[PDB]
Amino acid sequence: RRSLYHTRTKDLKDFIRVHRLPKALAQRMLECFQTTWSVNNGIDVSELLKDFPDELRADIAMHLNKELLQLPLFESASRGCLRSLSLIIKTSFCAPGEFLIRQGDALQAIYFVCSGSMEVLKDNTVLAILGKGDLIGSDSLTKEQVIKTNANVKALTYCDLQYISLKGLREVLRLYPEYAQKFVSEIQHDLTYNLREG
Amino acid sequence: RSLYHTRTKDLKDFIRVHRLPKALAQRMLECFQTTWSVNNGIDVSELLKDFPDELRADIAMHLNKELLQLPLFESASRGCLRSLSLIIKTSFCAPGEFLIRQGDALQAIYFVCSGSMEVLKDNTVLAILGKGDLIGSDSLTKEQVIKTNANVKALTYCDLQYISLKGLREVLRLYPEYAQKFVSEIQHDLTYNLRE
Repeated sequence: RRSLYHTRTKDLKDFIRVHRLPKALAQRMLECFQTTWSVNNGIDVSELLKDFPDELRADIAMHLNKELLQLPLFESASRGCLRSLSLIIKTSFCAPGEFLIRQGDALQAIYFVCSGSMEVLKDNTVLAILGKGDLIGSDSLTKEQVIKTNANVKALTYCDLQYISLKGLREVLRLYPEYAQKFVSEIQHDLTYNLREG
Repeated sequence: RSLYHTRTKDLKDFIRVHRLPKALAQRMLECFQTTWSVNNGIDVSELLKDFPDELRADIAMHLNKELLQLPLFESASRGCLRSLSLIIKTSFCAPGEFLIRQGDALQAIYFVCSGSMEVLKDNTVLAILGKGDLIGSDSLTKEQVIKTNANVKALTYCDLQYISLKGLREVLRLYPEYAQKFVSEIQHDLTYNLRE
């Protein structure tokens, strides 16, 4: 599958190559890239299926069984709500020591671990170990504006993640207000770690 | 690069990994082409957002974006031109490819670096565009969505520069005094106004 880090790296190299940037400058950029990278800040926000007709979108949704959406959190969502959600779910490989989230960043998505392990790190202290089936996010997803993260989350091994952007998620909930009220009341039962400052 | 080719690969990648059957994949590929436009597929990530200022300045002072040579930007300060230059994206557009489909929400402003395009409404040519032309709308800083009043199609291979309205708006909030001239000056440089 795709990896955001690798996609973002190639795109960074393209940009250096198309503009004939000088070696030293390029070097500065590649090491600053890997020094400042997080999946959270580099998520894929495109939506390939948005303009497709409802019937063709339904037909696609039927072939998806996204692990993220299997959580108890979604038990009460209508079929129309689950289909929409399943069509905006993304995935990404993550490398050991690669930051999923950097403390103080604005949360851009909720993430689901399909495989691999990760550590929560606040300051220089490990707060938790995350693994297959764990949901990472925040409890106040539907306000909304900015949610400032209270810890770093770093892959410990090679990880396979799924996720939904807060933007896409909020757009969907707005079309299913009834489910949204339950979502607020239910997400915390399934939330393994909550990044909301405080 | 080509957004069209990039997005095509993405669609096919998505089809392969979920092992969708042939007939469905075909309906999806045909639907993609039927509704494709550059405007709807634009890259909206910022590669250099989290880089430090010294680095960002150094990268920017190596760029000379044609879009920014327009009279419209004559009174912009260096920091503002540097910021915009860092979020300028390029895409190639092939002959017969739509830059804009009529009715779509405008996602960016577009500058033709090379090539020529036609503006089409009800199969009628409203305008022919070429090098140096600027395509967009006038009420750019308003938060509301802009519906395009026309189709815009490449006649030859085009090389386009663009800035998302989101990025543009963010840069303009940081330079309120220039944003005011932008808003009044863009008219003189807007070759085709897509606003309803």
